[PDB]
Amino acid sequence: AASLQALARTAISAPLVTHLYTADPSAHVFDGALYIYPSHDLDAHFDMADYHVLRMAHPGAAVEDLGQVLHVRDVPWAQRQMWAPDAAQRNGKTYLYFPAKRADGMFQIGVAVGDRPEGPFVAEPQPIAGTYSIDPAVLADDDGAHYLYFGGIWGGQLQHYRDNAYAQTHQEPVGDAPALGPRVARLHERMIDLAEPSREVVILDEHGTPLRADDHARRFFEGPWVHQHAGRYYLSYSTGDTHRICYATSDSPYGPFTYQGVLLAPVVGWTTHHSICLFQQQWYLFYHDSVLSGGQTHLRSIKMAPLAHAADGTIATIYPYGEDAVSPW
Ligand SMILES: O[C@@H]1[C@@H](O)[C@H](O)OC[C@H]1O
Ligand SMILES: [Ca+2]
Repeated sequence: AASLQALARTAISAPLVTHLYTADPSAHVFDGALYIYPSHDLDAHFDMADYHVLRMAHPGAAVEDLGQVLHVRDVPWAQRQMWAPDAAQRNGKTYLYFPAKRADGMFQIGVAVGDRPEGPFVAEPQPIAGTYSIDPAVLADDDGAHYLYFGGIWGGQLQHYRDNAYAQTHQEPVGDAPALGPRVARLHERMIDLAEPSREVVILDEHGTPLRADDHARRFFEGPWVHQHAGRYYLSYSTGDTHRICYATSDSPYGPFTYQGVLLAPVVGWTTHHSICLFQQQWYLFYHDSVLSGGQTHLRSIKMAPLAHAADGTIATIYPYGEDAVSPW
């Protein structure tokens, strides 16, 4: 636990907050300010039960904790494990999208509605029909549509689904079979329903071939995020056991997306999760690691670092402890 100490010393970001553990940061600019919707790690395994909302009033501002806005006890369909959330706005309402586990052990995604971005949010009684697995991200397209992206394998259970239907004997593909991708569905105007069944998002390599299941350096693992820049859509995501946030580009929110490279090098703690958000004069990467907790994977803190799109559209790799650091993974 001294190799950990080198990384803390050269970390490029300090924890945005330290009075509670935070993870899975989803950043949005709502109503002139930056709101962050992270998960809330509890210091008792990932047994989170509630969400807070954080805010930066302006660039460089101190980070405000706007308090708890949703608890699993008010989510009647869910039993436990309030994981990586996201938010969207429409018609003056704010919607909090969140993955949670039913009593029978299956993850699904539910939504909660509020009249302000800081809530409080009133959760719908049933989960969103046609969703499953975890890690929602809702893209507010320039054209006025909203798209829901979701999925995570391993613990996230996506591997048990094909064409939106569960099977106990559905497993993660192996070898030369195409790796599973995240799901995408346009949202209905009423925002709490999908407008359509979800579709597979396909990630391609440099030769236009879907990433293979045995390509763990690049294949989708969990936590999709999409942002728009310079006329293209950027899909970014965690690769899980290779500990990277990678990204790919498409001219459509539906893909297919062509793999581009690594956006974030490995962080301390097993998981890595992020969002990418434009705030006034600067794009930022929001991410998390386990430095604050001394390396405990399930006790995380969110961070932010400035991100840069080059003229050719690529995004240079961000190294959370410096390019020189010995990677934690
Ligand atoms: O949603 C997150 C998930 O992607 C990860 O596997 O573990 C922590 C969760 O909050
Ligand atoms: Ca997310």
